[PDB]
Amino acid sequence: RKRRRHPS
Amino acid sequence: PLESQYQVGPLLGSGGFGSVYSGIRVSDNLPVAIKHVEKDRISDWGELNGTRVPMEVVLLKKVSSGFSGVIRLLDWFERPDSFVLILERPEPVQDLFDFITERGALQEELARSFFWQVLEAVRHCHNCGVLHRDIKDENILIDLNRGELKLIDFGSGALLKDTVYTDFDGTRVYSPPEWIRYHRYHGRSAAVWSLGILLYDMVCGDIPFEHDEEIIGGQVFFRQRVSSECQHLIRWCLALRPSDRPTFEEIQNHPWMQDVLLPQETAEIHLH
Ligand SMILES: C/C=C(\C#N)c1ccc(C(=O)O)cc1
Repeated sequence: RKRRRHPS
Repeated sequence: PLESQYQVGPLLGSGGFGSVYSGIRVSDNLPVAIKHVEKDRISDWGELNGTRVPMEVVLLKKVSSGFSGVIRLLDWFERPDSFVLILERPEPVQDLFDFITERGALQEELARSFFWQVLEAVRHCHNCGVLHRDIKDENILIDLNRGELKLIDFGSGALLKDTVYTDFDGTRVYSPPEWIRYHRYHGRSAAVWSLGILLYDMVCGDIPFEHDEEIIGGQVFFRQRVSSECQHLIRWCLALRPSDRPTFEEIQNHPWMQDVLLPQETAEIHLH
């Protein structure tokens, strides 16, 4: 599964 | 003069933290992080004296003390087009996002220690009049030798108030359903929601919700084996109605939170 960062 | 008081090194994290450069204070070889913020990109402004500074500087100064749970602002400078923030840099360090990516879902004993430290840090912020508004694993640094967590990046924060917030520039997938639905929230209950997202993240290896529909839907599916006590705390933090969420006191008195490891024990058992 694709885990990613998220911009603020 | 910044260029005289600090030896400036290369970019840190290749821009992933913003324009943050490694540095060393010449006075005592203290490792520092040198963070640059463009005036033209600053949303909220504050006052220090009549000095007009980014709100981020105001908030960082208010939480700056001996408490090690928040990043410490050592100094700051104004430039024609920017502000420069000098932060005390722990070493060696890894942020919690990368830590979880590499380790997967954390053992509950380790998640408990980390979560407890974040709770204590957020309590410190609130006691100092500061609402962080961007609690997430990306904004948490782990001191790998001391086992101590540091809250970073106050650039979305605000002065803590008891009245309603109608603006928000933090991370949407950590924001609460009342913000998605109504563009309104109160600070403490919104923080507790983001802490539920964070705790799920630690014990499951990724955050539970990616889409608005999941945030407001009110269903939490556990993809990893998680104890009933931990599931209960997570679901309580992720209550749809803000008044149904626990206070910080209720979180730290929760049965899952008892018998936390000390930071040094955490480093020796799980990090060394
Ligand atoms: C290695 C990264 C940091 C250090 N030391 C750091 C600390 C604070 C921030 C921040 O507050 O934005 C950003 C990066």
